[PDB]
Amino acid sequence: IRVAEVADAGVVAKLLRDFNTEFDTPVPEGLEERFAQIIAHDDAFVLLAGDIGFAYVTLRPSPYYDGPVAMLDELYVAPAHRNRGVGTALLQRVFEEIRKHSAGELQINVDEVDTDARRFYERHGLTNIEQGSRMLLYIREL
Amino acid sequence: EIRVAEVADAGVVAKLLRDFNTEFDTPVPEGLEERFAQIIAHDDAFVLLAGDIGFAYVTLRPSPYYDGPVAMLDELYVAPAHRNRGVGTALLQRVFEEIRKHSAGELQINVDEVDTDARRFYERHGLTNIEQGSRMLLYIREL
Ligand SMILES: CC(C)(COP(=O)(O)OP(=O)(O)OC[C@H]1O[C@@H](n2cnc3c(N)ncnc32)[C@H](O)[C@@H]1OP(=O)(O)O)[C@@H](O)C(=O)NCCC(=O)NCCS
Ligand SMILES: CC(C)(COP(=O)(O)OP(=O)(O)OC[C@H]1O[C@@H](n2cnc3c(N)ncnc32)[C@H](O)[C@@H]1OP(=O)(O)O)[C@@H](O)C(=O)NCCC(=O)NCCS
Ligand SMILES: NC[C@H]1O[C@H](O[C@H]2[C@H](O)[C@@H](O[C@H]3O[C@H](CO)[C@@H](O)[C@H](N)[C@H]3O)[C@H](N)C[C@@H]2N)[C@H](N)C[C@@H]1O
Repeated sequence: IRVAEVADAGVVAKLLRDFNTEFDTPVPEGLEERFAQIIAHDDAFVLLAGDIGFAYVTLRPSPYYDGPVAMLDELYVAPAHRNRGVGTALLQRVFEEIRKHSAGELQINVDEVDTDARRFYERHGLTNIEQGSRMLLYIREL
Repeated sequence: EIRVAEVADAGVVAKLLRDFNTEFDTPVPEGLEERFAQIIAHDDAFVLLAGDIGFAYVTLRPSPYYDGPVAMLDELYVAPAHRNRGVGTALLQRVFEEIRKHSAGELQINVDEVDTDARRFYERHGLTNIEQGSRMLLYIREL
């Protein structure tokens, strides 16, 4: 696993394209050019497991912590390479990398029906319960 | 009325967040004012203030899905004695207005399932918990 460089924007864009296609979710135009800009800056990073898996992490400020709040905005391993520990290794490296940023928390948006992903996340120390209540994510696309 | 907070307003914002956390029996971390002063001054974030009775804290972060950022309404609060009079609605409308200046492609809000009044508020104002026929859950690990 490596932190992506700007030179990796093309492979990151390919993997997100494959991800969204697999899940019948639209593929934005211009992914490679945006990833090249995003990777060049310090409020986000991408981890690559060779060319077959990736984690996209954003950082944003919080008044609760000197460091940022981290969000795992995308986690994906190519279908032929799943169930071999790649995703586990990616997530562990997420924690290691955000720790270098003194991140106070990791947050992940997860669809409720994705029970296999939820089992993976809960196995690795993420929780959806806060004081007996589930935490919900509400959005408005603009 | 509602204004974008300046660095000098950090103390007002910290007070409101303290009151917010005190209302819901949540620990109030130290250094709130000093951190809000830095966040307001330097970071990709902003605070909206309704007088000194309410605020919205919004962060902006990168997205490959569009040119602009994805916005997160990380805190929204109206003092108890001033609720149910449209202040919260006014703050949220101004949130949409300000993030539109940043060409934000999406607004996201984390809401506890048991906060039914807050959920009805967000749902009444164009936010949805449903994506592809499924609820969206927020998973965390505190570090
Ligand atoms: C979820 C995912 C990143 C995990 O990576 P991985 O390399 O397959 O995971 P690991 O080998 O380290 O651990 C296996 C766990 O991953 C989960 N998993 C495996 N395949 C999965 C799949 N198609 N979809 C969802 N979860 C899967 C399971 O929980 C599995 O645990 P199990 O042994 O109890 O069945 C990967 O499977 C994937 O990309 N799935 C589809 C996209 C997705 O769900 N991303 C989650 C972001 S919200
Ligand atoms: C949620 C909140 C920001 C809305 O501000 P507001 O000025 O009361 O809202 P408005 O007057 O514009 O609209 C009224 C709606 O606000 C909601 N509301 C009122 N009091 C509320 C309360 N204690 N908690 C949650 N929502 C409340 C209700 O949905 C109400 O609609 P209703 O008349 O059908 O019951 C404010 O009530 C509040 O600070 N609540 C406690 C903190 C909170 O829950 N924040 C939500 C972030 S997840
Ligand atoms: N079912 C798995 C999904 O994983 C990823 O979404 C990741 C997105 O972060 C989550 O979606 C959120 O993030 C994306 C991108 O910002 C927005 O398009 C979307 N409206 C917003 O809800 C999303 N709800 C879960 C996942 N963590 C894939 N991009 C799509 C795939 O369907």
